[PDB]
Amino acid sequence: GDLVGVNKDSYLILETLPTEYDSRVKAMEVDERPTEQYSDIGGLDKQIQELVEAIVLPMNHKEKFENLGIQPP
Amino acid sequence: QSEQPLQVARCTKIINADSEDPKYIINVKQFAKFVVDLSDQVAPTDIEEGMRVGVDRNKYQIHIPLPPKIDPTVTMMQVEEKPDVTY
Repeated sequence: GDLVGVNKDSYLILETLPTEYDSRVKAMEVDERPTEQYSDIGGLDKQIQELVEAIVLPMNHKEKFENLGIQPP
Repeated sequence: QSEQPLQVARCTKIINADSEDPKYIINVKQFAKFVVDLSDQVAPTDIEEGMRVGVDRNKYQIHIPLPPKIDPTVTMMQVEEKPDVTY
């Protein structure tokens, strides 16, 4: 399972190719990127913390989790 | 006869392009993927992914670009006419 250039006549592999990945899947990316800050919201701060606290932190802080011996949610 | 010396081009579905140069990478349809060159007449931009493009049949190189499918069920219901029912 590895994309390869193959000269049509020869079936001699020319190039290696990147890799498979669905055109239906790629549409799952995010170029425009929303612009909703948090203050946009209101009243959701309980979980907004949680929201943050389950991704941002574990992402921008993986050395803190183990320094308390844990694992991130 | 003018457009007989013209051309056909099998449509293609682009998997994606690559850089430091172009070579666009593509799966046609009933056949398969060919990483193949693109028409000289189309910049390296006006050819975003997921874009049914037309492919110099034999040469197998991007000949021209195009637009997207919508099936023959969504277009079959675009009203064309208009129902006479004023306020």
